[PDB]
Amino acid sequence: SRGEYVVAKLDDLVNWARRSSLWPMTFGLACCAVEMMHMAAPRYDMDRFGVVFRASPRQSDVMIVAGTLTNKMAPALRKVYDQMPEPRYVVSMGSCANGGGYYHYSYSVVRGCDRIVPVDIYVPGCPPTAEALLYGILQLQRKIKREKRLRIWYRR
Amino acid sequence: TSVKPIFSRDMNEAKRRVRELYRAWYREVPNTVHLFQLDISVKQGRDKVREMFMKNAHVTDPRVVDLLVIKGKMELEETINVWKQRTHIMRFFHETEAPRPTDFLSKFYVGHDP
Amino acid sequence: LHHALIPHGKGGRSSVSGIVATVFGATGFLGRYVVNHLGRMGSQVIVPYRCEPYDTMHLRPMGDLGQIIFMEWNGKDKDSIRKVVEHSNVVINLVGREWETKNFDFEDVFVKIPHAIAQVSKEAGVEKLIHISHLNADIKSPSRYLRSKAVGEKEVRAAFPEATIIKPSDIFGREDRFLNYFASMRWFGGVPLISLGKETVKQPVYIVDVSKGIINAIKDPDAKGKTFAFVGPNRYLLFDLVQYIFAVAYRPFLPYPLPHFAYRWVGRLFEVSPFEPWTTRDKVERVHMSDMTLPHLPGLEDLGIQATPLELKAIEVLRRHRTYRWLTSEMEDVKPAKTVN
Amino acid sequence: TRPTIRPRNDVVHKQLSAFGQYVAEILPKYVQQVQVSCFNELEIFIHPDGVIPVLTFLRDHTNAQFKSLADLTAVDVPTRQNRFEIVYNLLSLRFNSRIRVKTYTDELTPIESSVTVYKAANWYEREIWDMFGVFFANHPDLRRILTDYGFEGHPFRKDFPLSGYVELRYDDEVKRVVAEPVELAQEFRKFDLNSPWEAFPAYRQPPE
Amino acid sequence: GVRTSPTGEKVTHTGQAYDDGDYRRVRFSDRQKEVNENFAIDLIAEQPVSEVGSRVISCDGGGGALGHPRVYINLDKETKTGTCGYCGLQFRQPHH
Amino acid sequence: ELVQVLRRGLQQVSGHGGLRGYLRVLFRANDVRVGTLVGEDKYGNKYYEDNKQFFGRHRWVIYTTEMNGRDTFWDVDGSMVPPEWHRWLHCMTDDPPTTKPPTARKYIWTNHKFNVSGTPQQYVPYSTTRKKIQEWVPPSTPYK
Amino acid sequence: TYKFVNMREPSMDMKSVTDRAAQTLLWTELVRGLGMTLSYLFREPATINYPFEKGPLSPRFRGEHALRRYPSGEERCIACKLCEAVCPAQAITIEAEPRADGSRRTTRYDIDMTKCIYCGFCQEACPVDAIVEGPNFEFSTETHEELLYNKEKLLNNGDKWEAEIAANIQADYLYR
Amino acid sequence: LIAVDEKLDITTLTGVPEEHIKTRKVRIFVPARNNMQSGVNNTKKWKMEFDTRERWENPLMG
Ligand SMILES: CCCCCCCCCCCCCCCCC[C@@H](O)O[C@H](CO[C@H](O)CCCCCCCCCCCCCCC)COP(=O)(O)OCC[N+](C)(C)C
Ligand SMILES: CCCCCCCC/C=C/CCCCCCCC(=O)OC[C@H](COP(=O)(O)OCCN)OC(=O)CCCCCCC/C=C/CCCCCCCC
Ligand SMILES: CCCCCCCCCCCCCCCCCC(=O)OC[C@H](COP(=O)(O)OCCN)OC(=O)CCCCCCCCCCCCCCCCC
Ligand SMILES: NC(=O)C1=CN([C@@H]2O[C@H](COP(=O)(O)OP(=O)(O)OC[C@H]3O[C@@H](n4cnc5c(N)ncnc54)[C@H](OP(=O)(O)O)[C@@H]3O)[C@@H](O)[C@H]2O)C=CC1
Ligand code: SF4
Ligand code: SF4
Ligand code: SF4
Ligand SMILES: [Zn+2]
Repeated sequence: SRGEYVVAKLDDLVNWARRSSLWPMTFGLACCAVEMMHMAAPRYDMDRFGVVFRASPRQSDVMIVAGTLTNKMAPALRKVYDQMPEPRYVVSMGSCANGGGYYHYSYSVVRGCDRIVPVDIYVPGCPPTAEALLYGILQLQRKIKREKRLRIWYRR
Repeated sequence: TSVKPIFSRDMNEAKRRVRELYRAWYREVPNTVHLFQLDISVKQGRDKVREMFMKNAHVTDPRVVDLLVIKGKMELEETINVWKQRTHIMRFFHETEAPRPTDFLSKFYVGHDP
Repeated sequence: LHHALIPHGKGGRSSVSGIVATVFGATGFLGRYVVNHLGRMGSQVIVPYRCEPYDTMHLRPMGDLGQIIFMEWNGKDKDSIRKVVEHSNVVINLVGREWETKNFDFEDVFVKIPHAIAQVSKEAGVEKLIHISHLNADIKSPSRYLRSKAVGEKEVRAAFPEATIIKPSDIFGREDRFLNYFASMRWFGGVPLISLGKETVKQPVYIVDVSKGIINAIKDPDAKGKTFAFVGPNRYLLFDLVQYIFAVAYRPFLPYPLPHFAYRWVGRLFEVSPFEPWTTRDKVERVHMSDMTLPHLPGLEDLGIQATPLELKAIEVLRRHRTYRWLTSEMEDVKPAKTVN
Repeated sequence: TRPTIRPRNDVVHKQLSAFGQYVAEILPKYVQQVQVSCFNELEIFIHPDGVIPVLTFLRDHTNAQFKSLADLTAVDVPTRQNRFEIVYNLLSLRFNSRIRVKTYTDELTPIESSVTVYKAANWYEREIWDMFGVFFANHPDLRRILTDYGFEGHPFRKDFPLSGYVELRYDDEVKRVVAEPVELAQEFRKFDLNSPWEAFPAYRQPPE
Repeated sequence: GVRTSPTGEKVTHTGQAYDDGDYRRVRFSDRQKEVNENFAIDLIAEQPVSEVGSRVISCDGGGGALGHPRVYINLDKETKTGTCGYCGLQFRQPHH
Repeated sequence: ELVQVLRRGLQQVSGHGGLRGYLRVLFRANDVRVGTLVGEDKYGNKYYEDNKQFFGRHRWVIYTTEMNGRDTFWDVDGSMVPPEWHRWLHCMTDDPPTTKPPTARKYIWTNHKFNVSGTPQQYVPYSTTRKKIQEWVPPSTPYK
Repeated sequence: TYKFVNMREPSMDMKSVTDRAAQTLLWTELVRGLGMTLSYLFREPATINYPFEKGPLSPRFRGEHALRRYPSGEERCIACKLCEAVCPAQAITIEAEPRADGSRRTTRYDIDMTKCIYCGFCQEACPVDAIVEGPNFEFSTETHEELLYNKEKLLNNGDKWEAEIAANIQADYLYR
Repeated sequence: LIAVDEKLDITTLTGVPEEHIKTRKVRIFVPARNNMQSGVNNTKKWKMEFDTRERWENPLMG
């Protein structure tokens, strides 16, 4: 159908822009944040792919939870995630963000940031290498490429 | 056996400190409700303060009472300075905990708990 | 009971409750609340979805590892319905649109889909079926919404004789329509009301109470094939209810009477939207209609839930509509609305 | 040569023993015991109320210029009447030496705050209070430093469970993070590793 | 040597297979079940039997330091083969 | 001299097999360098080496346009390389699999599978242990 | 010994004073910094073209876990639980029973990859070199469940990466 | 130095929940020697452990 083709082209265009322009929030908690610095470093430059750190959550699309999430920190993480405007994606990085990691059986550690925020991509490691994090970011981009919001809406 | 007192010597001064802390907490509930934008009433907050005070009413040791009022002052100064968030203030209410059954028959039905 | 369905734990996030529930239309208001309660219990939840998976992200933290399963579903495909209800002993039906789309009508979303779900679930061996309908479900009702609701209720009862049919009055909550629809008429100057809202009586019910009642129906063994009416503890006139809503929102309330034909034309105007309509003629009729009284049917008090009054949870919903001048105003600053009891 | 054994410093051992006798003679009112470990670490056990005089002497004395407070911690030994053990590590830059002062206390006994002698004692005593429940009397600002706001109980006590009693999660019904009783998908597995054969005869205790 | 349960679900080398009435098979709907096709027991049975003319033989698994700890198998019981249990390898004295 | 640089650019244009191949490698690989072909795997990936580049850029892979059953003209993953060429590309050795083929075993996968997350072939966890407790089965015959 | 990082005083002769005044009025050090950045602009960038180019690694790199086999196809693991005992994060769960032929073999061998810290203690404690940490590191998933590996997943990883794992072990087994 | 004619009770200060204060019975004992070994070095110190509670099987991964 002409309308189906038009909406397919439109939501391919929309997904391309969001895929190609990712603005992670400047948010690092622990040693896993050093590998984010090494990804931003010249060797594995994230700026090539359209990935640019922004301080404000209002101007951010992706939240990279890289570090141990504690009970004292969880409200702040939830607050900044809520203040991020939609569409918003979450990449948990390292063992601490994925599950508990080395501190899973601890009184002051949340066993996974997925108990607080909906996580889209999980990157395993302690810490994940810069290449591993870049692979996770590209996998998130490929996940965005498959979203069909206008195609869902047209048949809604 | 004589022991080093923290404060209050005998129990009368401990009760005086308890009353001072209770007044300080009582005069703070409206401000806490207004600042934190809590959906509870002021009466509910005052009743919760009363309940939290009452669960330690069986203490008969002046040093334990002194430590209790010290920790109460700490958690009050955390509330006044807005160091706590709405999360903790509502944690005082256990709004999400399911009602635990307390009768023998219900405890027998649910599981192996004593 | 199968050896894997025996309850274990203390009713926590990581416990086992022995409930395998397929929740249709979980990507919604009542759906999300029910899924949250099930995950809090620690049950296995299957979530059939037809929308974008991104719209189901809010359901991810509601359950432990593997306790929530997302599967695609059509509604017109009995194969997909069977695929999603194959292994679940409880099926909850909350599918419904307040308006009509090009592909789905009130006939499809309230009669065909619930009937197909009930028929396929019976073949699959589902032990319990919960079906959500409307309190004012009358076959001779002026609203096609309510007519289809009644027809689908009859079809579901015929297909699954051991069903539990729940009839909420009007659910209000953070993401509801009722309070939000009433409080969103600020932009359109005044508040148009039919007969100034003096001839309409409503008793809205709280979303948490509705979800808890739905959960308790599953657990209660003596509510297999019954009918329940979920209503609030107090009945209000429409004028008084809207006035209280605007007072809590601290907005200037300017009611004015609008004739029924003019209101119907206005509702017809707003339903030309390709997107979600702001209002429809059926919505206007439902707002004008008084809530029915069904003393014979059981309710939240019979299921063990004390109905939460509006005055306690109105500020949770209407604080968002306030301005910075009144954002910090307390709950007690507004006098309770006038009841009709 | 014995390449696999650490060499010993008898000169430093003798110097530390002499200085221990010196301080014990100078402060007989509070010093209860003096020990020197075989790896040359002096240790002084004093009365709990002698903290201020002993630390002031060790800081201001000409022959003991311990101007730096290296560390301040507590050790929990539940089998003792005075379970908590307060440990001060002092560093003397003038003489290039280190000393340790150990005192004892229980839950209900305050310990005089040494913030008037060393400034780092402020945060060190705040951490000690937060983690063990030991109260310091004259502390300018005593409150929790590491634990969450409203956290109940002192985590570093031996009787505190490893995973605590509560856990946090986001509850969508109330639209906020909530605290609920702890519940683990996989329970922590306790390992019994102690060999039933005595390893070091030198530390064998009398059968009693 | 993968085997299929009556419910259509493949059986792993440990014999794992969810029952017909088990609800946990829903996790495999619209997805797959991770089953390893190579069966170690079948392969080690397919391995032949080595014959050595000595009462005691030694097995280190092959590769030297890349194998398993060296063990000695006593080939005196003529009614059975002596099996190195680290690698499940059978040895036997030449009969007849 | 700028002339030599321009001639090198023209050689790179003609080294990929005309303008069409140059554009294809420019748009799907973002780099138009030319290097010697070390080898090619069974999935269509090509491997090139250029020792004049600095360490890190001296080896690269041009992925195939279709692996297994997925069209990977644009969706190229770093997990699409078979393990031997993976070792060579990540520089754990200086010997390509063509020169030093890996030891052959009967249990090694013949077809390499990329990361299958987000697809129906994704890994789903389950318990591999049998039921610990067997429950009593009541008799099927009546009594009394 | 020691040295002073900043204890030099400037000379007060007329030429030096005039030079300092010129530096203040004419931004000499600022121009110097600009020149440094311009030189770096004209240098060659140090960015590799991922994923077509990969960063250097070593045979000792620890990534995804795998369970190996003997050349005959029999599993190397003998269910000795040394890896479970030595795992710092308690990420390994092992349950074993005699096999149909009486071999000491595992029935459950689970590794939680969201709990593992990738420290490599399991491949040091293995006396038969069964469990290894393979060279693969690009195994990010979209759900938490997919990172809870079981015995079938680990055996599949071993069969998938056996060639590279064997090559790395051959390269680096003389240092252990 | 005050004198208190009371028994020590720091239950309100330990922060333990009332359920785990009231419904718990510890067992004070000297551990039995493991019969598989002849060593007796693990039978010299008294131990305190709590009563066993319910342990169930996780639906995922068992
Ligand atoms: C700015 C002011 C407003 C402008 C309004 C819009 C103006 C027109 C916008 C033009 C968009 C150009 C898009 C060009 C396509 C991207 C290039 C190509 O690579 O895309 C591929 C294909 O993209 C998608 O398949 C579809 C792209 C968009 C399809 C066109 C939609 C219709 C465009 C024209 C409509 C404009 C009028 C209507 C709106 C105003 C996917 O590449 P990708 O895999 O990711 O690359 C990964 C990197 N690798 C290669 C190294 C691995
Ligand atoms: C049109 C394009 C122009 C391009 C020029 C760009 C130059 C390169 C830019 C790099 C620098 C840009 C970022 C740096 C900004 C800050 C630089 C700065 O602060 O300079 C001001 C500098 C800093 O002062 P202090 O170090 O704090 O010393 C004060 C002691 N109490 O001081 C100045 O004000 C110098 C300003 C320069 C003015 C020009 C010099 C005047 C000399 C006059 C001689 C001619 C006399 C005319 C009469 C002629 C009679 C025949
Ligand atoms: C030559 C003649 C002209 C040819 C081109 C004609 C069209 C050009 C574009 C016109 C503007 C957009 C028109 C409407 C697009 C579809 C919007 C829509 O209905 O989206 C539906 C849906 C909303 O959600 P829904 O599925 O309804 O569910 C409700 C809650 N989930 O999903 C969404 O809303 C998805 C979120 C994004 C929606 C907005 C973006 C749509 C595409 C815009 C492309 C152009 C953008 C230009 C931006 C300004 C310039 C920089
Ligand atoms: N809300 C109220 O005031 C009251 C409602 N009820 C009834 O209770 C039920 C739940 O109400 P509520 O949560 O407010 O409704 P919502 O509109 O918020 O949610 C409807 C749900 O059903 C799904 N759905 C709708 N149409 C279709 C379709 N054609 N095919 C498949 N799925 C579909 C939606 O998914 P998706 O987004 O993917 O389309 C969504 O998950 C409804 O039947 C309603 O009539 C009863 C009393 C009061
Ligand atoms: S996963 Fe490892 S590297 Fe990352 S924050 Fe935790 S301890 Fe640090
Ligand atoms: S690498 Fe370390 S943390 Fe990971 S499974 Fe092995 S021993 Fe455990
Ligand atoms: S250390 Fe090796 S042989 Fe022992 S249980 Fe672990 S993997 Fe198996
Ligand atoms: Zn062997």
